[PDB]
Amino acid sequence: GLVPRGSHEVGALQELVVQKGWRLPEYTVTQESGPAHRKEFTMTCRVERFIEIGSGTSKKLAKRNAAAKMLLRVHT
RNA sequence: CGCGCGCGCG
RNA sequence: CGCGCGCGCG
Repeated sequence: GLVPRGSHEVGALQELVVQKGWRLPEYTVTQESGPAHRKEFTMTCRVERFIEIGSGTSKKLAKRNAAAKMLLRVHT
């Protein structure tokens, strides 16, 4: 849904996992639905033992929502 | 963030 | 004309 205004989800996760001594997350598009004029995307984020998904009206939004979810997973 | 070219839509 | 997608660049 929403990421905090002016926060950098993908870069923050990348920087966090580097400091935990983990390899960089892997992002893959794992779903696309709807017509070409109202598309929705799902990105999967994988790092260490975790797998979290994010979705959005664009791939960039989907990926940012995937990173946010992963940040929540790793920090909690 | 902004722009070009190409594609698909509406 | 927009939303999106691909490529590319600042």
